[PDB]
Amino acid sequence: ARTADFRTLERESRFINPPKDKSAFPLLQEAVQPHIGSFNALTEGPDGGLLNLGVKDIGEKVIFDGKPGYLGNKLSVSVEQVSIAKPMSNDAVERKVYPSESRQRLTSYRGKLLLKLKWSVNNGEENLFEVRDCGGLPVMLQSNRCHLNKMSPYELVQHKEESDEIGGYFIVNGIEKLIRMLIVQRRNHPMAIIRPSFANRGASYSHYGIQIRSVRPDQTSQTNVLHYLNDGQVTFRFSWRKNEYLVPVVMILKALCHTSDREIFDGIIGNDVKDSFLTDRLELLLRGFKKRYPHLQNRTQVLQYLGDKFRVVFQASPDQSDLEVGQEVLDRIVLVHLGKDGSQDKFRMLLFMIRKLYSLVAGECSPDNPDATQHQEVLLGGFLYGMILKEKIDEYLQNIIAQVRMDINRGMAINFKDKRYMSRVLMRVNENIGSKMQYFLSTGNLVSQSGLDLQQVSGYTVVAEKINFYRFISHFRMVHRGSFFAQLKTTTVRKLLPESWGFLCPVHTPDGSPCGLLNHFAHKCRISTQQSDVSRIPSILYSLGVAPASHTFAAGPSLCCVQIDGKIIGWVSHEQGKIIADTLRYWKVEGKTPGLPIDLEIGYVPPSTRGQYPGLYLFGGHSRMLRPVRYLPLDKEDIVGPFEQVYMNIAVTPQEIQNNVHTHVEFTPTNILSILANLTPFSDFNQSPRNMYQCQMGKQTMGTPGVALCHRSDNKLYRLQTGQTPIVKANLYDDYGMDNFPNGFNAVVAVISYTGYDMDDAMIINKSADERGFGYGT
Amino acid sequence: SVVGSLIFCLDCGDLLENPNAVLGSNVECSQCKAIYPKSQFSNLKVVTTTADDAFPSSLRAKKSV
Amino acid sequence: MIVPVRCFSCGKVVGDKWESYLNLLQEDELDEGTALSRLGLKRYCCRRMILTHVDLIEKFLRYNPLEKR
Amino acid sequence: LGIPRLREIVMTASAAIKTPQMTLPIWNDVSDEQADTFCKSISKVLLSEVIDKVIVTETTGARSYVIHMRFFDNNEYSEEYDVSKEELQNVISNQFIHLLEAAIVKEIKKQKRNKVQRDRQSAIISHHRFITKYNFDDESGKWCEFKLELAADTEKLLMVNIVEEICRKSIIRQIPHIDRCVHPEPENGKRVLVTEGVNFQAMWDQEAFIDVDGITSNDVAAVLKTYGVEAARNTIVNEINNVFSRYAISVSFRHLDLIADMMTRQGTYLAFNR
Amino acid sequence: LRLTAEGNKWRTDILKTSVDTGREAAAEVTNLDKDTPADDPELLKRLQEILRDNNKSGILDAVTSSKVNAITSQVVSKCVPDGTMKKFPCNSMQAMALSGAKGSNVNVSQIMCLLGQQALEGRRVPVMVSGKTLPSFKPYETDAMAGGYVKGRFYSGIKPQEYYFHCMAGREGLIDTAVKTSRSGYLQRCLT
Amino acid sequence: SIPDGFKKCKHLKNFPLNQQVWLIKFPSNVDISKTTMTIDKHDYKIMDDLSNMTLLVPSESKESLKIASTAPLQFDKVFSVSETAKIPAIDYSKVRVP
Amino acid sequence: SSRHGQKGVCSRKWPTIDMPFSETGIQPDIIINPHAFPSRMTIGMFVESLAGKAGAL
Amino acid sequence: EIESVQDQPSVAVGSFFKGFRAPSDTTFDLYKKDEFVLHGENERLEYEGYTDSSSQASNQYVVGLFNPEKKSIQLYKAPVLVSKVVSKSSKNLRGPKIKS
RNA sequence: AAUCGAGAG
DNA sequence: ATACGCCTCTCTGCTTATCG
DNA sequence: CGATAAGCAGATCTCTCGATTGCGTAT
Ligand SMILES: [Zn+2]
Ligand SMILES: [Zn+2]
Repeated sequence: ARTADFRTLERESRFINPPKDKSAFPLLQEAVQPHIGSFNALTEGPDGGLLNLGVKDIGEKVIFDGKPGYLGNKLSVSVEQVSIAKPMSNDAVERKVYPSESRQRLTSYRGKLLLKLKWSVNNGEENLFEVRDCGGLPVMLQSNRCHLNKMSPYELVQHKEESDEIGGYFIVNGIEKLIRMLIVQRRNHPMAIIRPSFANRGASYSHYGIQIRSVRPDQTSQTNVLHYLNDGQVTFRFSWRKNEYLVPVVMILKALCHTSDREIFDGIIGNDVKDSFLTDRLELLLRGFKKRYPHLQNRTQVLQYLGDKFRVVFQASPDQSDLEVGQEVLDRIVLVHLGKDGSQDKFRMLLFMIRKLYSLVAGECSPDNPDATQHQEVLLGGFLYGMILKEKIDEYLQNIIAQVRMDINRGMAINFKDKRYMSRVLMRVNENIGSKMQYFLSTGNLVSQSGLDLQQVSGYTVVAEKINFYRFISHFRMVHRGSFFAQLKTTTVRKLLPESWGFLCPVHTPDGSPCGLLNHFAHKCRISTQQSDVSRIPSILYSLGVAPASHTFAAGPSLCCVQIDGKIIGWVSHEQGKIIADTLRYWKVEGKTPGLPIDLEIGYVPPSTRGQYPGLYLFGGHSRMLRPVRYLPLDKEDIVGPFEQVYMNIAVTPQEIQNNVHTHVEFTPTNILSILANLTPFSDFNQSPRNMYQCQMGKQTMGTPGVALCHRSDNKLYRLQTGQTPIVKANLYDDYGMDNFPNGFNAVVAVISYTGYDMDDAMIINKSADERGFGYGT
Repeated sequence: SVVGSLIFCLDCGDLLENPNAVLGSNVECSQCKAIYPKSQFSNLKVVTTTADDAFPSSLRAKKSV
Repeated sequence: MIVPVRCFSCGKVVGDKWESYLNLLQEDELDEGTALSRLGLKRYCCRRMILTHVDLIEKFLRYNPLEKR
Repeated sequence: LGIPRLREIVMTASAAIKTPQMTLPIWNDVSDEQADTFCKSISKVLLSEVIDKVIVTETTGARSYVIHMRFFDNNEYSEEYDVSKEELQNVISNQFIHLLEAAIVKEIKKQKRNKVQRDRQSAIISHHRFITKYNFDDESGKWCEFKLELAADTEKLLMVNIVEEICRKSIIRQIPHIDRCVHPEPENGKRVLVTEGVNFQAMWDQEAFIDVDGITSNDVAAVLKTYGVEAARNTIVNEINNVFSRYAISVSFRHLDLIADMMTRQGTYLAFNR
Repeated sequence: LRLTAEGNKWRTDILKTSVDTGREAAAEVTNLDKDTPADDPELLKRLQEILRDNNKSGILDAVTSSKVNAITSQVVSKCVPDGTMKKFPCNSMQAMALSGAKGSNVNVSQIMCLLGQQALEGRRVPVMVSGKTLPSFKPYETDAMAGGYVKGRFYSGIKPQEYYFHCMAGREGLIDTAVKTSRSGYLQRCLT
Repeated sequence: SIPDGFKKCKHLKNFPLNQQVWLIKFPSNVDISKTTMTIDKHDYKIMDDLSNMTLLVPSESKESLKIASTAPLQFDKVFSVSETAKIPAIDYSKVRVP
Repeated sequence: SSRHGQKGVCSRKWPTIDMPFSETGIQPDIIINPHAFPSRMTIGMFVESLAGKAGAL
Repeated sequence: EIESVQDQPSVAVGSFFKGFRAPSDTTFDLYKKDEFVLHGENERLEYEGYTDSSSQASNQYVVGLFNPEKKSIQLYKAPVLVSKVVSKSSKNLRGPKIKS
C-alpha cells in the first residue's frame, strides 16, 4: 500500500478533457456553498423566496389627497412580487451574457430587477398594476440567477470561465467583490447578559439584562432587550429608526394578549410560591404598573396608549386608529420571530424571559457569554443582500409617496384613479435600486434608514483578490466578528475558546491587528441556508412526554422548558428532558421518522448549580453552524452545532472512547482545521505560531491564479511559471484539486551553515538553478 | 387569592389593592368592581434571607472548606 | 506549466522524458519509481523533476482565442 | 506592575495610586504571634464580615419589619477578627441602624416621585427614628434582633438589598485609608509588614511594633505630603526602578535620578504630560 | 533531536507519574481526603463550585500548574543531556542551545522531551460552562492533559487536544506582542 | 357570537359517581378503545404529573357544564403515558479498536 | 518560504561551483541555516525534508 | 381492566387560573367544530374559552373512576380548554380613534 | 485630499 | 440634459453646580 | 464658603498598494 499517490495519469487525462457531467472535486464546491445558497434562498425555496417575504412584510403605505371624517382619496402603493432576471443584453431579441464579457469589458455583471407595484385606491375599489424595472441588479456567479449555474466543467471551459470555476462573488466595474460573513448573536434565543454598559444606560439601572435577537421569516431581525432596574421594575427596549425607545414590560405583557394579573403571576412564578425573591420582585412590578398607569385596565386601552405614543416615528397613516397602530407596533417590534397571529406565544416567551432575568439577578444562572461560539451564528451575506434590497425597495415605496405628497402640497390636483397620473409620478422619482446595490458592493458602506440590527456601517464587502488560489478560496471561508471589535482593547474577544472546536479553525488567523477577530471555518463546517421541516416536531414531543405549554402552568429552572426556534412548546422534568433529548438524537440520526431532519440541533442544557439556564432548546433555522460527527450508537453520521456541542462528549479518535462517557466520535481529527491548516505538512510537529505564519504566508505566494488568464483584465496578477506538486502532501490536497493550481516547487534543501550569507533569516539560492528557471514568474 | 403580601380576586384574577392603602373597610377590585373586606387578611407576612453570596469575607471562606 | 528542459539541481536534460514517462505509466503498467529508473533518472534531484511535474500547459491550451469554440 | 505602573508614576503622577502600600519595619524584639496580632488589630473589619445571614420578617398586621442578624460564633470571629461582643453591639447601636434608617427614608423619598436591656432598648428607640424593639445577645454574641415599623402610605420595599448594602458599607473597626495589613515572608533578612493602604500618622503612634523611622511607602503623593520633596524623589527612583527589577532589565540609576529630579523640580509631583 | 532507548525509557517512566498529579491537586484544593476517586460526587461538586468561582478556579490552576511543572522539571533533568544519543559537541541542537548561538534549554527540552503545561495569561486553559475544557474530556475531569499539560514533544508530535491547547497559547502570544508594541511608545514620546 | 362550523352538543351522557377520580393522558399512537407496560407490542413510559385543571361535569340537565365542589373538585391523581424507544448499548468490541 | 513559516529573503545567488556538493554529485538549490530551527522549532520541516527525499527516491 | 371507553362529549377540563372558584349560578356552553369553544356568564363576568389548535391534534386526555374492591375501572374522554375569564364593566371601554 | 480595504517590518 | 444648495462596549484631569 | 455628585476635554513608528469619492431639483 502507498500512503499517497500523485495521480499523474488521472490528472493529465482530466486536464486534457474536462468532465462533461460534473467537476471531480465536490469538496471545492461545498466550500462556497454558504454564499451560493444564501444568494439562492432569496428567489427560490418555500414560501416564494426571501425577497417575496420581505415585500409581503413591508406591506402597503398609504396617503390621502384631502379632497372632499373623510380624509380624501386613499392611495396605497406597495410591491407584492419581485423577480431578478439572468443578465441579458441588447446587441430586439436579447442574448445571454456571461461573466467573461463583464470581466473583459471592465464593467459589472448584473441582471434586471423587476417589481410590480400595486397602485391600490380605496381599499380595493380599483387597483393599477405596472411592473417597473429598477436598474441592473448585480448577481453572484454560479447562483441560480447566473448563466453558469448548471454548466459542467466542459461547458465552463467552453464559455471561458475555468475548469472548476466557483461563484460566491459579484463583479462590479470589472472588479470582483465578496460579501464577508459576519458572526452575530444566535437568533430567537433569550440569553442572560451582564453588562456594565447596561448600568451606564442611566440611573437605577443594574448590569443585568435579557437580550433576544428575533429574526423575521424574511431573515430580518429585531433586538429586544429586557433590562432590570434596581428598584424592581423590568424595562423593555427596542430600536426602530436609528433611535431607541423604552417601554414597561407589563404594558407589552397586557397588550400582547388579554390576560389577568394572576396569570402573569403564574407565568413568571410557577410552583415556587415560597420564593421570596421572585414574589417580592413580582409584587413590585405589578404594583408599579398599576400605579403608573391606572387608566389602562384592558388590552384595548393599553394598545390605544401605545398607538398614541407611537405616531410620528412609525409614520402611521392619518386613517390608522390608535388601537390598530398599537397592534401594528406590537406585531412589528415585540418578538418578531413569532410574527403576527402569535400573541399568545409572544406572551409565553416574554414571561419566560422575565423569569430568566430574575434568575440572572438572583444568581441562580450564570450569564451567557455573547462572544463564545456557543451563542453565535453567521450572517451569510446573501441574506444581507436580501435585507439591503428590502430596505431599498422600502425607501423607494416611501419616496414615491413623498413625490405624490409634494404634488399635493404644491397645489396641483391629482387623481389616484388615473394611470396617467401614476405614470407621471413614477418618472419623477429615483428607480436605480440596482445602482444603489452596486454602490453597496463597490464601497462596502451600508446606507440605511435602519441599521438592519447591525453594529457597523462600512467595511462590508472586500475585493476577492486573486493573488493565489489559497487566497481566493480563503475569502469564501473567512468570518469576521465585525469592525466594532477591530478598534478595542478587550483582548478576551480574541481568545481561542474551546467552544469553537470543529467550527472555527484554531490555526487560520491573520497575525497583527486582525488577530483573533478575523477567523476561518473548519473545512467540514457547514452553514445552513434553509429552514428545516419543524411542523411535526411539536407533535412528536407531546407523544414523547412534553406537557403542552398552554395548560401546564409551570415556570422556573426547576423544570425543563422545551422550545423550538424560540417558541415554548412545553414543560417537562429535567430527567425526562434528558431522555427526550437522547431519544430525539437517536430518531434524528436513524432516517426513519419523517419529522426529524438531520440538521436539527437539539441543544440540551442540563440542570446545574448556578450554571447556564437549563431547558431543552431545539433549532432548525437558517444561519446555523453545523459539523459532521459520528454518532456512536448505530454508528452513523450525525450533525451538531456549537450550542449543542458544549455539553456532549465527543471522543477525538476511536481509540480513547470511554464506557458510558462518549456518545460521539470525530470522523477524523483533521476535520477541525481549515483547508490552509490542513495543507501544512506534519503540522502537529511545528510550534503553533509557525503554523499560523504558514496559513498567513500561503495566501501570499506567487502561485497560479488560474488558467483562463487570457480572458481577464485584472489590475495586477502574479503568476508562477512552472509549479510542481508536493511530494509530501496531505490527503486533502487532491480532494480540493489543488493540483489544478500549483503553488510552489520541490527544492533540494540543505540545512547547513556554510555560506555565511544566511544567518538571521536569509536563505541562499543556487545560481545555476536560478538560471534553469527555478522559481521564475511574471 | 392570598400569596404572601399579594392578594388576587377569585373571579377576574386581578391583583387587588393592599388593605392598608385605601379608604377603610373597603378594598375594591378595579376590574370586577367587587368589594373586599379588610378582614381575613390579618397578616401578609414575607420572610426573606440574604443571598449567601452577599457577604464575601475571610470567615465565610473557612465556613465550608 | 510545461516540462522543464533541464533538472534544476544538476542540469541533466529531462525535457525529453515527460512524454516517455507518461507512455511508460499508461501503456506499460509501471510504477513511478520503475518508470523513472528506466528513463535513466537515478539522482533524486532528477527524479523529482518528472515525478512532480504538473503539466498545466494542457489546461492553458483549452482557452484558444484563435479558433471558434 | 510594568508599563501600567510606569504610566502611574511618570505619565500620570496619580495621587490616586491604584494599590497604595506602606512597608512597615518591625522591631527585632517582636515575635510572630505579636506580628499577627498587630496585623489583625490594624486591618479593617466591616460588619458584613461577621454576619452569617440576616432574616427580614415583614408583617402587615402598621407595616413592620423584624430584622434578625445572625452572626458567626464568638469563638470564631473574636478569634479571627479581634472583634468583641461589646464592639459589635456598639457598632450596631451607633452606625448600622442610623445608616439603615437613612437609606430607608431616602428610599421613601425616591418612592414619592434585666433593666440594662430595657434601658438600652429605650435609648435606641429614643435616639433612632422608627425602631420599636432592640435586643442583642449579650451572653453569646450570636444574634441581634430589632424591629422597624414604617407608615401605612409606604410602598413595599425589598428590605434585604438595602440591608445588605448597609451591612457592607458599615465598618466595625477601620483606620482611615487602610484595608488590610498582611505579614509576608521575610526576604533578604529584614522582616517587613505591608498594608493595603497608606496612612502614615496611624502607624506613627505604633512605636512599639513598627520602626516609624523606616516606614517606606508606595504612594509618591502621600510621602510628598508628609515627608517632603526629597523623600518623594527617593521613592520615585525606587518605584521606577523596582518595576525593572522583576523584568530583570538593568537600567542605570543616573537616568532614573535625572527623571526624578525633573519630576520634582518645582517641589511637587509633576507628571510628564500637558 | 533524538534520545536513546534508555532516555526514552526514563522519559516515559517519569511521565507515568503524571497520571495522578491532577487528581491529587484537585483533591487537595477541594480539601478532600487524598486518594479519593476521581468520580466522587463530593469532588465533582467542589470542582463545580471552583469552576463557578473565579478565584478558587485560579487557585486550582496555580496549584496544578506547580505540580505539573515539577514533573516537567524532573523529566528534563533526567533526560537532558544524559538521555540523548548524540551528545555535545556533536549534537548541534544542544550545541547551539548551550552556546548562545540560538535557542535555549527550554526549546531543546520541548523538542526532545516535553512541551509541558500551556499557560493562558497566568492560568490553565479556559473551561466551558459545563465544566468541560474540550468536547473530548468529560466534565470536571481531574486529568493533567485536560488542563493543558501536554506530554508530547515536537519530535514525536502532539495529539489533537494538545495541538488545540498549544494553538490557544500561541495565539495568546501573538496577540500579546501586538498589544505590547502598541502600548510601548506613548511613554517614550511624552518623556522625551 | 358563535364561530362558524361550531355546533353545540345538546345531549350528554351519565357519570356514575357518588370511587376515585383519575386523569390519564395518552399520546396519539395509543388506541384508547383497546410502571412500564406493553400496549399492542409497544413500550410506554408512565409517570405522574395551587391547581389549574378544574373539573367540568354536566349537571342534572345534560345540556351545560358546572364546576363540582364536594372550591373546585380536583382529580385524585394525574397520570401520563409517554412514547419511548430503546437506546442500543454500544458494542465496544467493534468501535474500540487499536 | 517553506510550508512551515520559514520565510527569508534571498541573500545571494551562490555560484554552483562554490556550492557544497554531495557524494551523489548533486548540489542543493536552497540553503537554509540550521539556526533557523532551534528557536522556531519547526520539526515538520525536518521530517518533510526526510519524507521528500524518501519519496523522490 | 378497561371495560368501557366513551367518545361522545361528556366532560371536559379547563385552565382558568390558579385557585379559581365560581358561583353555583354560573354555567358553561360547549361548541364543537376538533376545535372547541366554551362560554359562560353572570352579572359581571364572562367565562370565554378556546383551545390550542396546534396541540389538541397530538395530546389526548382520559378520565375515569376506579373501584378499590373490583377491577372494572371506569374510563372517559375529556378535552382541555384554555379559557380566558373576562369582566363585564371592563370590556367595552375605548377612546377616540385618533388623538389630534 | 480624504475614506475604506489589503498588506510589510 | 442639467446647475443651486443640501447629507452600539475606555481613561485622568479641569470646571461648574447645588444644596444643607 | 464648601464637598462631593456630576459634566465635559483631549489624548490613547515607518513603508507599499487599490478603489471610490453626491443626491434632488426647477427650468
Ligand atoms: Zn376581581
Ligand atoms: Zn538532477
